[PDB]
Amino acid sequence: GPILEKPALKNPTATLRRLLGYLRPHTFTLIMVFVFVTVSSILGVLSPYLIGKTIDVVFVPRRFDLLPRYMLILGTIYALTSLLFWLQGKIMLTLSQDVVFRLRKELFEKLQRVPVGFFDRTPHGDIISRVINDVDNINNVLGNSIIQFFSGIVTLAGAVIMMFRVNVILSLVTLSIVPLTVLITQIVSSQTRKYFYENQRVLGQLNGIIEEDISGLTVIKLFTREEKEMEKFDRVNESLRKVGTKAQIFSGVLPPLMNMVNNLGFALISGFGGWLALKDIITVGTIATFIGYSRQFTRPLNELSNQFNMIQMALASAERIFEILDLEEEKDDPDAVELREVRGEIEFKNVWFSYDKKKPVLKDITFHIKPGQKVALVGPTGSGKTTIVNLLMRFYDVDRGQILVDGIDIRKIKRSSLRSSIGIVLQDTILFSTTVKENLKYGNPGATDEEIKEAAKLTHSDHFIKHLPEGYETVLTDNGEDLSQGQRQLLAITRAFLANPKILILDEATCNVDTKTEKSIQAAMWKLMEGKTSIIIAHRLNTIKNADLIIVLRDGEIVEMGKHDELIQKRGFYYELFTSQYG
Amino acid sequence: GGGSKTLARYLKPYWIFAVLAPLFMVVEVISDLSQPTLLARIVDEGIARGDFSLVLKTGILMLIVALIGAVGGIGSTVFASYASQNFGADLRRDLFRKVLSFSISNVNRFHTSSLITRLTNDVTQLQNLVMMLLRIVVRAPLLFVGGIVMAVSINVKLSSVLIFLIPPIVLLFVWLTKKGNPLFRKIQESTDEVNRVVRENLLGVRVVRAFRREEYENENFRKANESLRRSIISAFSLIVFALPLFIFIVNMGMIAVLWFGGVLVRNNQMEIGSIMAYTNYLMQIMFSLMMIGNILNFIVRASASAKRVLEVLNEKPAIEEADNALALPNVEGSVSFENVEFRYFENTDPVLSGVNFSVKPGSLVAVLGETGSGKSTLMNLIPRLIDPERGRVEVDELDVRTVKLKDLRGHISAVPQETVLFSGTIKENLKWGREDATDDEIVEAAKIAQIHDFIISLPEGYDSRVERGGRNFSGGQKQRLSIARALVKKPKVLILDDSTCSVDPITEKRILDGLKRYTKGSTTFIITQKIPTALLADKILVLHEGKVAGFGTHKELLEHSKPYREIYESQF
Repeated sequence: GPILEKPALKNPTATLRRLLGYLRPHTFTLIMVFVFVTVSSILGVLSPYLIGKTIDVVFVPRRFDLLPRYMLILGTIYALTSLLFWLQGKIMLTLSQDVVFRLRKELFEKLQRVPVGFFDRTPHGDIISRVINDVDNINNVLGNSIIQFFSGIVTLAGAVIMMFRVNVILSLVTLSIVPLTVLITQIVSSQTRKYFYENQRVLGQLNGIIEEDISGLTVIKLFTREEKEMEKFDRVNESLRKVGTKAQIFSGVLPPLMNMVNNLGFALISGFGGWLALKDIITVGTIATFIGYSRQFTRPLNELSNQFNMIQMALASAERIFEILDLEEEKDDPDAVELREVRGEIEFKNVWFSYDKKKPVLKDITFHIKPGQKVALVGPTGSGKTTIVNLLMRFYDVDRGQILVDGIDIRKIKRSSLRSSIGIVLQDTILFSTTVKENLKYGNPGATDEEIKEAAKLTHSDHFIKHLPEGYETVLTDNGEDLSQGQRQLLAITRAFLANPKILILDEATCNVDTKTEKSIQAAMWKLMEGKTSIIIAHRLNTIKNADLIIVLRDGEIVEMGKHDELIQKRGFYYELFTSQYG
Repeated sequence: GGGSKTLARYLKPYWIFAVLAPLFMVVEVISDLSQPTLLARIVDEGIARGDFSLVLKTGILMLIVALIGAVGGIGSTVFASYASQNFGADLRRDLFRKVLSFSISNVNRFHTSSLITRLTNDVTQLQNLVMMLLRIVVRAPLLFVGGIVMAVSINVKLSSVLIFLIPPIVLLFVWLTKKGNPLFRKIQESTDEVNRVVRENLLGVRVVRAFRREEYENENFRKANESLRRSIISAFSLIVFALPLFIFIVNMGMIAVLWFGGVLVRNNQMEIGSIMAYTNYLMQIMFSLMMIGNILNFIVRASASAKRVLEVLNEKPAIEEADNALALPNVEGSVSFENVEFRYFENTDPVLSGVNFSVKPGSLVAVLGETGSGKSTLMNLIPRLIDPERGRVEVDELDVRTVKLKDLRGHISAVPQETVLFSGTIKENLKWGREDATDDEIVEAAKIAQIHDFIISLPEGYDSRVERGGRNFSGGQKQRLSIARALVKKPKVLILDDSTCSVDPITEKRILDGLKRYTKGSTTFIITQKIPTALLADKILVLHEGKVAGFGTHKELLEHSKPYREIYESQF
């Protein structure tokens, strides 16, 4: 509705020019239009002038032979007017719908390139919401409010130029509503915005109480809170009741007030005009023409103010969008090497990592994993074993220290090669709204529809896949909502198989998993891990026993390291972390 | 069958406001329809007759009419605002008071997302529809019809032209509507797909980036983006055509008023000024008609909301307390299930079936099972949140159905796996069990729950600020904050769901240890799928596929209960 505050544009002219570059390849087509609006706007201010003549010429001196000469002049001007409106709109449609097609491409690509940090820091909704609105604001102004503004400038000056060269006295009588219109509109537009917000406050509070109470309804009854919740609602509703009224009056008094200006105009043009015809100073046709300009000084003036603000808000939305297009992207340094076929050894040398750079997350983490070795990562919430994953795929970079796979530092390996030799299954697995086959194929593009079946067989997933309504071609709508969590985990495992990595990071949940699938997924973990280095964030007893190393973690520090029997025999933080679990 | 509840009840106490509105509107329409007539008379009786008095007097008279229509229009906006607002409050309050009495059976019927959108969006949609009816559903049809009557009264013969301007437009409107409506849907379809693509590339950035397949999503986004460019360039090419066509006809009928009006002045039937007037009334009919066009398009949608809002008021509460129900001063805490058969939706398979067990006051039973074994139905059955199809649920060998709910439920605390906190301070949230609870009482239970340390590491500690739904805290912090809030209640039955598993840092075991110390004189169920979680418990109820598999200790169960061996084999 009402705008909150004028946009804080960091040098608009700079962003204006850059914006003025997106519509450079269609300049000729843009200049063609800008003269259509012109002649359509002029032809607009003409018609009330011609009807003045037709009255002065054909009607008053009865010369109705001259009639069809005039009614052919108008009748064609009309037809052209609606011929330009069509073109100066249909042309603008494809042109403006083309500009924002590009920005969608460009934005979405930056999404693919920008650090995983920008995603991790801000909620997903708030970014789509603000981007998609800042794009619509660009589209709307471009394919409407620009030409709607410009047009009304012509039409305004046009209808004024003409108005004065016919008669000045009357011109000063009718333009004496432009002081009224602007005085009214602004008074009324203060109160509206004030109350619009005052209301938007109380009301958003109300929907808070509403959305939150419906979500945790279960919890409201369990505690008997009904009367108390009711009273909390009630107090906010009687509040809303009083403001919503003030907000509603003041936002709907302009049309009736604008009509009042539209009729006061029509009465000075009839009262002075008709008293200027008695003095033989103007003609009746002349009166009819100014009636044709009376309503050209109210809403058209209002459409002018609002379209300006809409442009202004679009310039700011540009500046936001431009900045997203200026974000740095991930680049593989020119020296970056392709991964030589190694069984994959990993080594961290005194690594320190902080997300916010103020609250340290990892401290001096040092170790070395040799090929074919299964390693276990144990520790509480904030242990820092969940942060390891992102540093081995180099989604984030190490503040101090260095990581390296097979000797070579990760920050000097190709991000493309790196992530191919390293596969990954997470607790929060991700599937796609495509068919089943498409999901499993995703890891390996050039996969056959036999390897998919064959590799689905080994990992126990092929069974339930063939029991799904559409079989292997079952669309997983809403990302597998109609699937058992075990089964989803099973599928996510099978697709990491086809990507045939030489290093595998794992993280298998156990919580909404039925025991039956549980036997299946742990068997599949097995077949996935053989012939592969496997660092594991384990939640199972059957993997921390048969592990080849166990790095116990705490406060982002390495408290212990060794095998099962040893770390129990040391009776340290592992022991507590073990015996107060499986004891 | 359905319900006889009707939104007209809510506008009824404000009927004074609802008639003053359209009446103050007819004042405006008349005031608006008088202006062109007084122009013909200005010329056809005053310019063309040399009376300055006439022109002066009917010049003044026009001002006085123009100001009246404002008092009219403003007045009709002040009143229809009072009416539409009051109405909205009242319908919204009744709606909320309905969702407060709903049960789990009800909040499953409408989905919970929908329930909200009705209680918010729809209440405002209807609130608009009322405002609309009371002012421009009176304005637009009077200006239309009134304009025609004036036209005809000016000169019956020229009116014939109305039968050649009015049907082409009404055809234009219907044709657009029947042909535009499926294409704007086709826009929403393609918008959705763009949203979908962009979302999944944010939700799953870490997968597609890892699988070196970003370009497949660029290919996947192009299909969305092109499907959107086409669905819009089409549906908006109609609009961009209809409007200018509409203006032409409106303009082409102007021609028919000057042409045909040129012959009526000749053949001495029609004054010159009455042609001027006639043109104005021609306009006031043609744009008014267009307003009526826009109005209907609003009605059909606003219509849908009135259906959904009516549903929520015609829904009946699935859990009713008997008129002569027993009060429960205290509760010992025995908990028994005779032949309970339970099912959430009347289409699926029984989540429970012939479930039998009994628990003595103060027991610490572990309700072990995998997901789907109906273990988690306990939470919803013991406090009467759902009634079972067959079987009784009993608390203190009383049937649950037979006792006052505020009594029964005030003695049970549940700690569901999905938890919800409410906008205020933490100390306000925790006192949800008892308002008269003292700081020490609150801290006692916060400590057992393993959260007093974290809360106290906050700038304002207990008086720290909780944001809506508990969005500011972590899941595990919500989990324990919910446990601490359960424990302030002094429940006689206490139901915790150790499922899902989130979260544990070892501090889980610390909680169950501290529970023993205060469940002293209180029954406690603990729904888990973890064996070690079931070993602290004095006894283990095992559920498998809705039937009880075994009710006893680890060793007994290790023998018979084939489900329990199988589970035990999965974990160890």
